[PDB]
Formats: sequence, structure tokens, C-alpha cells
Amino acid sequence: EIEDAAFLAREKAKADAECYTAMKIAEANKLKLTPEYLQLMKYKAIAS
Amino acid sequence: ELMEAEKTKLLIAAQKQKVVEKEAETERKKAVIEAEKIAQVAKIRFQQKVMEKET
Repeated sequence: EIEDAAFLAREKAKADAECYTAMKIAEANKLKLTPEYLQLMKYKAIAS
Repeated sequence: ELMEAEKTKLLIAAQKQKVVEKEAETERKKAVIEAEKIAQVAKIRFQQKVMEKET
């Protein structure tokens, strides 16, 4: 029971930490993901 | 003569029986006390483990 109490709260922190990062990546994506950058990544994805 | 020796040898066994029974009972009591000791020690260890997990 103690371990369940500890683990459940641990996963809330992980969910919050990932949720905050995702919104921050979402905010950056608006400026980063321009047509030119998308084309550049398109052509870089096949170099290997 | 050997026939009569066997007659008394029966009597010796009738008392060695009680001696062996008492020794076995003593061993039983010692083992039970040891088991109770282990039980109490385990109880203390489990309390310590619960405190461990709270911390």
C-alpha cells in the first residue's frame, strides 16, 4: 500500500514533466517548422 | 544363564523408554522456544521494513 501511494504520485510528476515539455515543443514548432525547414529535413532524412 | 539375562534386559528397556521420551520432550521444548524467538525477531524486522518503506 505504501509503495502504491509512492508510485502513483511518481507518475503524476512524470506526466506533468512530459506535458510541460510537449507544450513547450509545440510552442517552438510554430516558428521552427517553416516550409523551408520542412524541405531541409525532407532532404536530410534520406542522406543515409 | 543367558535366558535369565534376557529376562532382566527387558526391564532395563522399560526404563530407557522413559529416559528417551524425556530427552525427546526436552528437544521438542527447545525447538518450540527457538521457533518463537524467530517469530518475534521477524516481527521486529517487519516493523523496521515498514518504516523503511515510509522513508
